[PDB]
Formats: sequence, C-alpha cells, structure tokens
Amino acid sequence: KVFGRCELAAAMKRHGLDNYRGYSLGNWVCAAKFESNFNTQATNRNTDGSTDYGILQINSRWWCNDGRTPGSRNLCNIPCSALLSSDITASVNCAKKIVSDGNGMNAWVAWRNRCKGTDVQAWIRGCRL
Ligand SMILES: [Cl-]
Ligand SMILES: [Cl-]
Ligand SMILES: [Cl-]
Ligand SMILES: [Cl-]
Ligand SMILES: [Cl-]
Ligand code: NA
Repeated sequence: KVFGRCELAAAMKRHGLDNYRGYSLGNWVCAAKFESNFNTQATNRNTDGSTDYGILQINSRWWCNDGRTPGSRNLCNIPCSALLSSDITASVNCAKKIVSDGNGMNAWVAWRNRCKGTDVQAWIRGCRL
C-alpha cells in the first residue's frame, strides 16, 4: 500500500506516535517519506547482508526475523514480512521499541539527514487530524 501523506499522518496518530518519546507527528511522516516513499512494501538490502523492511525500513540485523540474516537478533519478536502489511500496526509497535532504545530517531539515517532540524510540521500541514 502506498499511503497518502495525510492518510499516513492520521494512521500514525491513531496508533499513538504523535509526540511519542517527544517526537511530533511530522517527524514520523518525514521519516516515512524518505525511508520508503510511503510504500509499505519497500525493501532494501544492506552491505552486511541484512535487509530493511516496510514503511520505516526496519532492519533485520536487530529487529525482525527474515531467516537469512545469520547471527542477527529479533528484538520486536516478529517476522520481517509482517512489516510489509497494509496495516501499519506491526511497524508502529516495533518503531516504538526502536525509538525508546536510547538513540531516539537517530536510528533512521534518512531522518537524521533529511528531517532532523527542519520544519517537520510542514509534513502534516493541511491534514484533518
Ligand atoms: Cl509527499
Ligand atoms: Cl509536527
Ligand atoms: Cl536470520
Ligand atoms: Cl491500522
Ligand atoms: Cl530523544
Ligand atoms: Na534478525
């Protein structure tokens, strides 16, 4: 599923990401835009053999099991394929664990390089929330 900008904002709000650990909703929408272009089915392989999955490009090296990342962890206790669903619940719940682990949203390279320090409120401007 390719979300629209305001559609995704509303879904993330319903699932409790607005101001979660202090990060306003626009931060999460911006991260999703540049990680996946709002596409729940996005995948990308990393140099070390791990793979990033879904609208927030969560990494199999630490967070989910895909059966092909030897020596990795599965800290969200989910198969990585569950992060590709049109229902974003699994991605959101895993992202909550990630952002709570001490490094905040700096875990998302695209957030750090393209969202951090910008006017992220523009990502939810005009949306009915
Ligand atoms: Cl957009
Ligand atoms: Cl915001
Ligand atoms: Cl594995
Ligand atoms: Cl949902
Ligand atoms: Cl933080
Ligand atoms: Na893994």
